[PDB]
Amino acid sequence: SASEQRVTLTNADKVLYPATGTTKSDIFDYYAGVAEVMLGHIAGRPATRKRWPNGVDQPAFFEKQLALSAPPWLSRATVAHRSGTTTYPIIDSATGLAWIAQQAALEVHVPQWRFVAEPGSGELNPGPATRLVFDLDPGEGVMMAQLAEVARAVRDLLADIGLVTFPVTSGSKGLHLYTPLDEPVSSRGATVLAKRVAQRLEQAMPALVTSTMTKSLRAGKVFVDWSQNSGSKTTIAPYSLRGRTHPTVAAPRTWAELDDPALRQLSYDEVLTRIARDGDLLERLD
Repeated sequence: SASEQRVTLTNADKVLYPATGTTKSDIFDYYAGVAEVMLGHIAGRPATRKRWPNGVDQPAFFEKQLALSAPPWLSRATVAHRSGTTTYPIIDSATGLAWIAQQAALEVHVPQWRFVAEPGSGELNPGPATRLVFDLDPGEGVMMAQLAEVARAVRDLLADIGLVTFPVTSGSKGLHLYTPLDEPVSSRGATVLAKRVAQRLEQAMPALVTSTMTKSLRAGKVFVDWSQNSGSKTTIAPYSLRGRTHPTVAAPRTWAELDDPALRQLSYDEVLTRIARDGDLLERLD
């Protein structure tokens, strides 16, 4: 079969997280374990990689274009940006995630739009936003209860327009909130909508929330970042590992989980246990 997808893991024993001894083999098994739940949320999207060839204590790089050296069987599609054109991989199979692991691409980042097959030729072109994302970034001195209250407030504003919101702890510091769209809208449109939500929240709790980056207004506030809805921006994918000291994950959570004052980021091993018990908390997102 000319279309047969195969990935060979090399250097299985290579440690990619020196703090914890987490190896390429660990990562390979992790992305295998999460494939079923992860794929639905990255399907149809251009996948930006961040790679750490010798692990998180060695230099890393983002990669967007799909190199010719990559497997020919990977799906791919082209985006025409201001300074040229970029052809990205679309990860849409378990073996694709095996390639991500083999690449030491600890991080997978995707935008909030999907490629759509053009009526005539079937050629893939960027289509509408399918969901909104908000990145809630806690400023200096902001506690969990404040960040949670701000998340619940975003959720409540969205609920007023009959939208449902899903939280995902970023694995870093952020809390991301995703909301699937009832009706399709351009990324430009999605960004205007998300901005309106953020500014409305800022009006409602200006002591606790900001909708702008302005850095002297950041302390003591949650920055409700609406800017990642831009079509040219990309956001860490749910279930992606993070290239951080520990192998934490962009982990879906329940709303009740956010009410825990001891809320913390989850490790890859915990995410696997959670999937086995509860399945995908983001089932309804995509």
